[PDB]
Amino acid sequence: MGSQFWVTSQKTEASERCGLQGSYILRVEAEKLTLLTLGAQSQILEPLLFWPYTLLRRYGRDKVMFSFEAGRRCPSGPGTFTFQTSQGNDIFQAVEAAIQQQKAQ
Amino acid sequence: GSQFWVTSQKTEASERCGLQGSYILRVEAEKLTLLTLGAQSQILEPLLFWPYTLLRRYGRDKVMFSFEAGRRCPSGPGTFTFQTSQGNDIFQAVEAAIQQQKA
Amino acid sequence: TWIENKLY
Amino acid sequence: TWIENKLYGM
Repeated sequence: MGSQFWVTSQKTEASERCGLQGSYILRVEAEKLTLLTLGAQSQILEPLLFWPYTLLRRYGRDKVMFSFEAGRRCPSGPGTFTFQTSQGNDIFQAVEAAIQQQKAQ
Repeated sequence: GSQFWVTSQKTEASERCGLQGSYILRVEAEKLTLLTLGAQSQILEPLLFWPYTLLRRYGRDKVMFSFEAGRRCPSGPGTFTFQTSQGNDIFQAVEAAIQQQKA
Repeated sequence: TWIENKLY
Repeated sequence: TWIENKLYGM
């Protein structure tokens, strides 16, 4: 669908509640952010969590990570999710770009 | 597949299918699907499907993307016109998708 | 603009 | 680092 990134979960209350542990795929799509993981090994994948954009309070990044705060209507529950990554900015431009297009509707 | 935001442009088939406003037109492996936001869920949910094998023809310009669904489509036949500035990109994505049916 | 779809 | 998401709740 949209851009994909290999990120690692950095502990927060929200990620503990949802059981996030190591590395995951974070992909930015037309209306949401999705967290995917890889099944055993064929390095096979499927969807874990959905963060619809109309349910994201805010998001930020730096050379170390990308973060966001989910609203309480999210399957994840409200709170912050931080993912260590050296492409936080690309993730931020992809998310910002996708929301401005969703909003232009 | 790849997704495009588009705006339903009135046609007889679109009006009978209750279409109006913005949507996501998705170009997949073997079909074209039209999506909308789930009231609750707030994510993309399929609304209509159009397998490549049931589209009669499709076209595009710098102002739109349209296609003519044949009779066996869930929507019925007719022309489905979608306002967008990416018609050529949707045209080229469908082009390839149908091309890969080299299987 | 158009092309008739041969996969029809 | 951060920005508020105007699209929030629409």
